[PDB]
Amino acid sequence: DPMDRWVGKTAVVTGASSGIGAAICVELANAGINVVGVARRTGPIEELKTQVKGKGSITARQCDVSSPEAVAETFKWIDDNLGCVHIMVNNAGIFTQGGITDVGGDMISEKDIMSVIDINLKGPILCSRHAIASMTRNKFDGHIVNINSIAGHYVPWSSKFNVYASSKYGLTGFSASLLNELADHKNKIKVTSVSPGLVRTAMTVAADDSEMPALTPKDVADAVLYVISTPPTVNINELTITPVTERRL
Amino acid sequence: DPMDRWVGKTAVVTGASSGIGAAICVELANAGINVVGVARRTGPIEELKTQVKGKGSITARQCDVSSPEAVAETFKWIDDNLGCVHIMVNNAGIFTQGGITDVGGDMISEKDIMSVIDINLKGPILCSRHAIASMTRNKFDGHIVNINSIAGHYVPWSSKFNVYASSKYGLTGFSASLLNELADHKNKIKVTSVSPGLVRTAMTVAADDSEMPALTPKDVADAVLYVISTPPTVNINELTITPVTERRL
Amino acid sequence: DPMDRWVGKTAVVTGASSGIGAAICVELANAGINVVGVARRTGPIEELKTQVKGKGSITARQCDVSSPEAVAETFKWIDDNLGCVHIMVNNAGIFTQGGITDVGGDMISEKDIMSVIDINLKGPILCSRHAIASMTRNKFDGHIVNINSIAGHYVPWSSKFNVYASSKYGLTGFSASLLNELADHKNKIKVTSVSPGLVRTAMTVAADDSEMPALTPKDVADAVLYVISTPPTVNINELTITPVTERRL
Amino acid sequence: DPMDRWVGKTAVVTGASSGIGAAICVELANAGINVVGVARRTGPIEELKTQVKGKGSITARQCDVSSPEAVAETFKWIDDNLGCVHIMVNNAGIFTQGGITDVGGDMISEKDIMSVIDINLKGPILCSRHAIASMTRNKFDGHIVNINSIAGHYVPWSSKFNVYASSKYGLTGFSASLLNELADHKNKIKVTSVSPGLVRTAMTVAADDSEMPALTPKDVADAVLYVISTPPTVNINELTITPVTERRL
Ligand SMILES: NC(=O)c1ccc[n+]([C@@H]2O[C@H](COP(=O)([O-])OP(=O)(O)OC[C@H]3O[C@@H](n4cnc5c(N)ncnc54)[C@H](OP(=O)(O)O)[C@@H]3O)[C@@H](O)[C@H]2O)c1
Ligand SMILES: NC(=O)c1ccc[n+]([C@@H]2O[C@H](COP(=O)([O-])OP(=O)(O)OC[C@H]3O[C@@H](n4cnc5c(N)ncnc54)[C@H](OP(=O)(O)O)[C@@H]3O)[C@@H](O)[C@H]2O)c1
Ligand SMILES: NC(=O)c1ccc[n+]([C@@H]2O[C@H](COP(=O)([O-])OP(=O)(O)OC[C@H]3O[C@@H](n4cnc5c(N)ncnc54)[C@H](OP(=O)(O)O)[C@@H]3O)[C@@H](O)[C@H]2O)c1
Ligand SMILES: NC(=O)c1ccc[n+]([C@@H]2O[C@H](COP(=O)([O-])OP(=O)(O)OC[C@H]3O[C@@H](n4cnc5c(N)ncnc54)[C@H](OP(=O)(O)O)[C@@H]3O)[C@@H](O)[C@H]2O)c1
Ligand code: NA
Ligand code: NA
Ligand code: NA
Ligand code: NA
Repeated sequence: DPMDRWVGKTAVVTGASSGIGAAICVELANAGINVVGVARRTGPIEELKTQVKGKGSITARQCDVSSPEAVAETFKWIDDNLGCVHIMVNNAGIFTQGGITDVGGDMISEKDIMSVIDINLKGPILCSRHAIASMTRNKFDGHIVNINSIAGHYVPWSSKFNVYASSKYGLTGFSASLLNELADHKNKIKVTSVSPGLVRTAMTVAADDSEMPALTPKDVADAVLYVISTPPTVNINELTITPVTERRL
Repeated sequence: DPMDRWVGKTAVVTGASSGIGAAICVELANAGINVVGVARRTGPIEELKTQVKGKGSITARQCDVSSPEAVAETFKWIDDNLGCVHIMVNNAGIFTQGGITDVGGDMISEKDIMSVIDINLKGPILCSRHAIASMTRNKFDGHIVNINSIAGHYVPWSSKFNVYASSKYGLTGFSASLLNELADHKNKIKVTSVSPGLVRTAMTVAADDSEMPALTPKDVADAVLYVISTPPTVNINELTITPVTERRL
Repeated sequence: DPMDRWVGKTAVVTGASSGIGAAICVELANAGINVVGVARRTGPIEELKTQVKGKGSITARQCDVSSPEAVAETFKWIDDNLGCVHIMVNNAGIFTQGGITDVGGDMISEKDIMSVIDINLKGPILCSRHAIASMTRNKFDGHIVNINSIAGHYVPWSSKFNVYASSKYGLTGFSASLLNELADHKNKIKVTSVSPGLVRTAMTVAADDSEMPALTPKDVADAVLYVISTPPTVNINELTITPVTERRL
Repeated sequence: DPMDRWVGKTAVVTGASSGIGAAICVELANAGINVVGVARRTGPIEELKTQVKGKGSITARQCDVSSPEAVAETFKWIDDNLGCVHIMVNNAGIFTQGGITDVGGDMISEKDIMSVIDINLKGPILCSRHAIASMTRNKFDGHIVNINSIAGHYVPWSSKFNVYASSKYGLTGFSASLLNELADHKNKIKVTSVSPGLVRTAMTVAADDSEMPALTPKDVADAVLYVISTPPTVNINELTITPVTERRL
């Protein structure tokens, strides 16, 4: 069974309290992995424990991935308590509807526009550096999965998207340059960008979304479990997953 | 079991006589699908029948996918003999090492340079049109899988690549515009681009490739079976699969 | 004056009878270049001669760029009559509104769908090979300009676009691989992709286009003259030019 | 003369003390524009004044574009002293050679890896928001030019590039989403991404670069003056400029 090498290993999943990240934590735990689920608000993560049917576990830890200090505190706690990080899932992300500028009367705040870059692009850079330092310390070839977006690969028509696409284009380039760097030094850690179209979560992408095709969080988690299950010599660089009949925004 | 809806259905796989396409035909047949494997030379396809362990089958038919007449003859035979096409796998493709021009003393022939476009880009356009006409005639939402390349998404450094990358950039755009068109008319047929890095097959990509990481044909077929297995409401638009430590050419 | 090195040289411009190509021929001739304008119908090209104010000229020749034989006959006539090709402008192209398939009741003919690939992608491959063979025979570092499209860089939402975007994605990859090949062999011929948004020409992109921002043919020709004017050591790989306030289709 | 509408207007150019930005400031001033050149170290900007031959001017101001407070102080000084910002050139940027991780023994510091995102991506977001607020306050349709990179459009092979490509992919997406937003609200401000290959400046891209083709700073400034010169109804969305025979890293 391809998930056997992962039973009993440790996965860190950012954005674990809601949405895609909450579904990844349950599917990993059901596969026998010990998950450390992190978010700024941990109450909902604690509650996922009642859905674990398999032999893995879910542990909640508080962390704002935009803050280098908070990320270092979480990785130090993991190292002290669980040991090696075997899987890193950079799933936390935000989206604020409105404009870069006020030409449409919907400019987002400067705090929000900076936050979208810090969480969606800086967050995965900082977490990937801590995860890989743990993996290489432990002589272990693990797997980094970055939850990207179709908007990391095309420019949305909607003018509500501000710098969200910019952050995900950032993450496309980051993901590829990280895998490039590992490969150039003959290191066997895997990196995958998983890019969803619309998913029903707590992220409001379109307020008027009730009639639009939308994936479930489990559909995305299912795709993440497939890419972790692939053999140690096989990378899935990119897996773009969208609901059928989607019309991108 | 997610492959249950596919048992007993018909898949057409171009480039079935060798490489990735031969591995797709065996993995589909082992999953209970009746495969029609096509290539310009059918002897090796006939031989794959001895590897079928499951309840599906493999039938060889001769076809040059660059020829509209040959493609129409094969689709007419399928319609007359097996009925609806449920899965279409556009896997046939070629690569000729050398240049567009003679500036390096390795210009490829005009026949070869035209052939690479006709097989790798026209072939999937013609086969997808026949497959979708069959699916919609039969009121069936099937799945089109196009075997692309990492070189459909970046420009190779090697000057041996001529218009191969152009043909695969063509196929990236084709694949996305086809799924766009189906979605815009609320049609639920799925389309996937699967983009491999180096795979050990009969295609000579690099003559000096013995030390390079390379996927096996089964690794690619495994990824094709995963995308066909996904639920009817879930598209995998793109699945890029590469051997670990690959340094793209 | 940066256009001085070009006065008295020979430019070949495909699609010269209408639209962007007719405007390129007049702007080149006004700059002192001797233009050979080609299209399937030459009457309108003959008429551009009355607009030449400068010291260059415009000569009409009949050629269907999708046909290897017609392209070879035109290049042989040029070689026999004018000598070296110094500038090649691959501007001819077509667009047929409607679908790859009939799911929307607007499927384009198989002849048309094959023609779009043959003219828009094969045509520039064949012309570039003849132009570069002429340049290198003559020990001259000339300039290849390919008229691409914004749709060579993103997938249109409109389902009227069929394989047009595929052909222009093809041309993006072709253009880059050609410049890659020249550079890898230390050859100094320049290659530029010029990618327009909507331009008012004889190509019907949107039937309901009267209120949409649209470039004029001269705006595009102006950009082509800028890229030819750049110094021999400076490449403009890509110049994307769009009317202000455009909303891509 | 197409630069007439710009004589006497105000341009802000970040990264003015060296390299491409210093060359842009002199070429703009020679065209009659009043330039405000900004960088963290202003001494070299003061010195460019002796190269102004035309009727424009160069004024030095200190600003770290990664700091929202420093950017707001500079824009407030400009508003108080010169008035409307007519042209914004986001040219400041950094590159630190080495890795995201330490797998190759060349990991860059966490301060540096965060700085590359803050300067190269946050900087242009903050400056563009202040510039556009000034333009729209003044009812003026100006021009935003972002100095990107070929590495904002492909993933470098070199493992010395860390998150530099990520930052420039960020800037590609930012630039396009900004122009998207302006167009969607029928605003006529122009946005251009100018993407150079190697340029000889104070940025060390390759330590062993003496034999590589390299643009001069003036070549890039020349391309920036061309895109500002284009008519008010014509956008140059992207202008990629590279030295001839370049082999991208
Ligand atoms: N249609 C879609 O929903 C869609 C489409 C494609 C891609 N995505 C991507 O999917 C990923 C998951 O989002 P989702 O759709 O599941 O949205 P969601 O339901 O809002 O979940 C976002 C999760 O991230 C956490 N988070 C946000 N900022 C954080 C930070 N600074 N530090 C730590 N945790 C943080 C949130 O919890 P806290 O607020 O408590 O910290 C929450 O757990 C994101 O990267 C998103 O861009 C979503
Ligand atoms: N490293 C790699 O091998 C690699 C990497 C990424 C992508 N790919 C893609 O993988 C696909 C499969 O190629 P492969 O690597 O498995 O190579 P392969 O072993 O050479 O197989 C190519 C198959 O296509 C058939 N074929 C070629 N031209 C055809 C035509 N005109 N009509 C019908 N069949 C045709 C060949 O048989 P006949 O000659 O008998 O017709 C053979 O069955 C291609 O699209 C290729 O571009 C391969
Ligand atoms: N909005 C736009 O118009 C737009 C946008 C972006 C890109 N483009 C690109 O701009 C280029 C020029 O088109 P246009 O807009 O100027 O359209 P146009 O007015 O229709 O001109 C097309 C020209 O190409 C010629 N042509 C077509 N097929 C040919 C072939 N097989 N052999 C030789 N000549 C051929 C046509 O003449 P014959 O029919 O007599 O041969 C005509 O001279 C095309 O590559 C197009 O894709 C146009
Ligand atoms: N091969 C190349 O050189 C090349 C290739 C393509 C793209 N680019 C892009 O070209 C642009 C210009 O760089 P260059 O090559 O001319 O390099 P350069 O000679 O090092 O100039 C960089 C300029 O940016 C300023 N700067 C850096 N960080 C800043 C910050 N936080 N705040 C304000 N100013 C800042 C620097 O001055 P201070 O340190 O005093 O602040 C200097 O004036 C960059 O965006 C770069 O990515 C360069
Ligand atoms: Na991977
Ligand atoms: Na799909
Ligand atoms: Na060029
Ligand atoms: Na512009």
